[PDB]
Amino acid sequence: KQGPTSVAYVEVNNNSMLNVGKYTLADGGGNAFDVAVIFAANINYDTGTKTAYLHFNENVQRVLDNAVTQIRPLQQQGIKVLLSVLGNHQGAGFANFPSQQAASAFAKQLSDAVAKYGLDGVDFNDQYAEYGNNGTAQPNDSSFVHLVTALRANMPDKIISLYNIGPAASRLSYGGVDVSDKFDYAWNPYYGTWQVPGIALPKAQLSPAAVEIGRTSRSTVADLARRTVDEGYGVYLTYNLDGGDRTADVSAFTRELYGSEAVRT
Repeated sequence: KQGPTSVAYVEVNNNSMLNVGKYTLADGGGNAFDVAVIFAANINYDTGTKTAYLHFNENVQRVLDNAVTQIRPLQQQGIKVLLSVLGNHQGAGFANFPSQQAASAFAKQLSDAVAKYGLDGVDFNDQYAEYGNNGTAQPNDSSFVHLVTALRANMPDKIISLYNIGPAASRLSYGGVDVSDKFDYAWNPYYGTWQVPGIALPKAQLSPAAVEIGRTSRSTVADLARRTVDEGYGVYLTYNLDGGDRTADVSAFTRELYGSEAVRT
């Protein structure tokens, strides 16, 4: 098929990753979803060592431990799988590292995770960090740049994206480096709306539309998908695909982006 790249966030905790691959286009043209994102790992803080670390809840860990059965089937059919990282009420956040060296240590935990679990990239979602907690600093200018710069250096052939939200999103330049061009995609964080991300990426790699499967209206889902193509954008963010028969929500958007309706297994 041909059109904008559609993404699906899956809440590992309650929902199967495997559900993304159950949707294909009726025109015999391909997966309805191109990117699948594991929601989500976290940025935690160790107050004794004053060091943030990449935290995985047991349920997210389990998906990763069983990557062979839970993630491999999607990559087999061509769906790229990213791991998303969210703040976790612990002060430490992406725009919070006190030194290049500290951000790069977290960058390393990120690259190594993608490497070990054979993922295709990382996604940054700067929400719920609660900067200030645990004696942490408020957002600084350099922090996010350091982290992205280093992660990008770590995995040059992998995907790095972000939700256009939180402190980090407005802190993309520090020193001679603007890290916008190191991201593959950027998306609107408000499901049910159209908000063009104000970051320096081609329209082909920006998703102004963000929808929640099962919460967003099917007319809104159709409308944001029609507007994505009409405005010349190349990404369509979808969120919270579950295990129920969602063929119509999916067709609602596939017919606008791809000119085809979708069929689920």
